[PDB]
Formats: sequence, C-alpha cells, structure tokens
Amino acid sequence: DTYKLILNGAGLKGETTTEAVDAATAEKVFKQYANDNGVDGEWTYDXGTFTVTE
Repeated sequence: DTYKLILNGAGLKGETTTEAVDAATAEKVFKQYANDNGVDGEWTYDXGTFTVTE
C-alpha cells in the first residue's frame, strides 16, 4: 500500500511516500525518517496519510 507523510519541521516542509505492507510498517519508516531530519513533532494518521508537525 502507498502511505504518505506530510512533514513540517526543522526548516523543512515536505510530502513523501513509501510503499509498505501496513500502516505500522510505514509508521516506523516515517518516524525514523523524521528523526533522521531532526524533526520532533506531533503526529496524525488518516486513511494512509501521516502528518508530523512540530
């Protein structure tokens, strides 16, 4: 399935996607991604779309 991350933090704004078997798997990918980019924020998830917005 295609999952989307809408990111807003650490001087960056982005929209990226990852292909994953389920939401929990996509969530690990996106949370690691956010961490790699110095983003520490609050998260939402709805219908395949994640947001992280510090």
